[PDB]
Amino acid sequence: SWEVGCGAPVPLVKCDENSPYRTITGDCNNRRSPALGAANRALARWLPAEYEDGLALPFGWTQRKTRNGFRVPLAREVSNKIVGYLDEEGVLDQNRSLLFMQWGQIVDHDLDFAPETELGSNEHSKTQCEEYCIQGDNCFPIMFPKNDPKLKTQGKCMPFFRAGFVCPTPPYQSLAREQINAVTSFLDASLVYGSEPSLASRLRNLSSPLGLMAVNQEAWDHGLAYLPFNNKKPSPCEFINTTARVPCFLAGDFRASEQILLATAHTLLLREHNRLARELKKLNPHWNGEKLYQEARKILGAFIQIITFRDYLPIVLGSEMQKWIPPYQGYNNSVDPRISNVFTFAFRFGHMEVPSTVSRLDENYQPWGPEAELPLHTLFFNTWRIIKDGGIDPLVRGLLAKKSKLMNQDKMVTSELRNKLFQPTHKIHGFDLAAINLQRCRDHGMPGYNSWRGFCGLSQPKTLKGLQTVLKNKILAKKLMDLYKTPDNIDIWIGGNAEPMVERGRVGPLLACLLGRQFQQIRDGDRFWWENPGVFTEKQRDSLQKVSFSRLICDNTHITKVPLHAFQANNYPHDFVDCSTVDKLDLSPWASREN
Ligand code: HEM
Ligand SMILES: *[C@@H]1O[C@H](CO)[C@@H](O[C@@H]2O[C@H](CO)[C@@H](O)[C@H](O)[C@H]2NC(C)=O)[C@H](O)[C@H]1NC(C)=O
Ligand SMILES: *[C@@H]1O[C@H](CO)[C@@H](O)[C@H](O)[C@H]1NC(C)=O
Ligand SMILES: *[C@@H]1O[C@H](CO)[C@@H](O)[C@H](O)[C@H]1NC(C)=O
Ligand SMILES: *[C@@H]1O[C@H](CO)[C@@H](O)[C@H](O)[C@H]1NC(C)=O
Ligand SMILES: [Ca+2]
Ligand SMILES: [K+]
Ligand SMILES: [K+]
Ligand SMILES: [Zn+2]
Repeated sequence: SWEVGCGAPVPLVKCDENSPYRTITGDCNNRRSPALGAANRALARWLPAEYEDGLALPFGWTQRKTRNGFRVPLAREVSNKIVGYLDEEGVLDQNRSLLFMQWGQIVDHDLDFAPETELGSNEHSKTQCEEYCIQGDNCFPIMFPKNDPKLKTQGKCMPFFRAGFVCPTPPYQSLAREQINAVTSFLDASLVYGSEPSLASRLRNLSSPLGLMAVNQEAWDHGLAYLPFNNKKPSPCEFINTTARVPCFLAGDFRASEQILLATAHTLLLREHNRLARELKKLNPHWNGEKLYQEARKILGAFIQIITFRDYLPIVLGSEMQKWIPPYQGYNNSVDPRISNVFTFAFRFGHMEVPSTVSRLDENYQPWGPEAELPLHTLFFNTWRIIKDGGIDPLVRGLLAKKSKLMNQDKMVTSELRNKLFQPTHKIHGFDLAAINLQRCRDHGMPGYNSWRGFCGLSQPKTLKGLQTVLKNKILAKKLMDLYKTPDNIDIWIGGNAEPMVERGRVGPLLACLLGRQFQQIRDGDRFWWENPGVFTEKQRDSLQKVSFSRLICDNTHITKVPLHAFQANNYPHDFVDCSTVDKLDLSPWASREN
């Protein structure tokens, strides 16, 4: 039996098929298979799921059951031994701005989201997990190893809930557990507009026929818009400062307020949509709000597509860019547009690019007041520092003039993320992203490192000397072998990130292959790809080729000096030009005359 039966919690719809606009859900992109790429379906499997019991139990569940006759090391143990480091001196990427890091998380959030199992909506199951560290059902807690400082200070574990899976009521037959992607697999600005019709409607300005996205009515950034507040309570953004009591933002994506630079980016994108809609109302005063919303949405979509493929991927993939993403040859309806389970771990390379501090800079790119530089951990679920402390302009200057962290085999993930992460359900700056990433690899039935090396046509190291040669690093290979005993058991997230970077890139070979193939598919398999003939006119495409992140800032802030190349390391003033010398988006080719 072959089964494409099971996928229950989804909006059902007849496909228009002649619409010039994407659906919100991602449905109807592929005409032969309308649900391919749509939200709230299984992540694609490039390799079959690997579970302790072949169905659903992750490796490390049953203390006793081995992986290939070896115990899997505790997620927190791998983190402590390998992923941690003390000295932030010298850690920064000398040719990547903070914008590099930040764009990664933006693209990631557009493509995939595997939300944790709910069921704990006013729940004692939450209690049995957080308080008593009791493994069972969806509680798969991260146990602290012996000697862990957090033993003395937090408890025996970090609580952890397993990712949502298709059929919370399956098809009754007997298959491996498959995690849901709650967002559209297409690069379509879903993190702005929503992947769900109901939310997408609530986000819109339906009071005026002007195709605008709803803006905050309680607060402004010197006349420029903020996202509306999420009024769902209790609010983690209120909790981190109950005096200020500034809630999280309401965005097309649940995660928009996770950290202040991500919230900033979401603000930049919402502003660009409203500016697009107003400029298109000027050109085409006969266009209704629906037409305005879709045409702006359609441009903003291509903008993300263009920045990602022209500016971002080449400086991630380096020498491997052309190998995996050759020049476009048009829409191929046989290409799987869906995001793979493994992709959602490969792209978490970004967690090694986040540095320990965030700066606010003034109009001369100097420290903005006495508390300019803040530790990252103070900025998780932090909206009050935007609303109540200078708006987004000072944070955007930091995005341009400050640097991403470089991935370092000895300095992988800053303590701000490894020890002081805040989760929106919980009350402590006490969680470990690197431990959560390793736990999540097991939750999702990820094959091992050598499985993936194999998939990518790379040598599979089986011995100490073998791993040393792949990693070009004797000590890291050793620490790995002592923890995992065989490279076969190395969880894909630490495995891929352990590899030294390709020439001119910021990931190693295994990650370049996994990311390369996914981005080749998200392009080739996308009927509404901006370069697909008929999606835009040839002239609209000439206009679009001129977009830049620098211009988005010029058009949606009060910053007047910006670099030409916003992703490379730029110092003020040598590398900054006045905004008037930056190419604009010419919207004249969107003019629509009935005569
Ligand atoms: C301060 C910066 C960042 C924070 C605080 C952060 C935090 C998180 C958290 C809490 C998760 C969920 C982990 C789980 O339950 O499995 C996550 C997932 C993920 N992150 Fe990050 N992250 C950051 C930056 C980045 C960057 C720069 C990228 C890529 C360049 C990235 C890519 C991902 C991906 C792919 C996932 C899995 C899907 C998802 O985003 O939910 N993250 N991140
Ligand atoms: C929806 O759109 C309307 C019209 O563009 C917005 O109303 C304007 O808001 C600005 C700033 O608050 C005022 O200076 C204008 O005078 C307003 N016009 C009217 C007719 O009131 C409105 O705020 C938008 N709604 C939301 C929730 O974003
Ligand atoms: C930074 O990297 C970009 C990547 O394309 C390159 O164009 C630029 O010349 C590099 N500058 C350096 C290493 O100083
Ligand atoms: C909370 O915000 C107020 C301003 O609203 C500020 O003066 C204070 O330092 C903040 N407290 C914390 C805990 O961040
Ligand atoms: C389209 O993709 C399929 C599946 O990857 C491949 O076999 C085929 O050769 C491609 N067709 C064209 C015209 O590129
Ligand atoms: Ca999407
Ligand atoms: K997979
Ligand atoms: K994320
Ligand atoms: Zn201003």
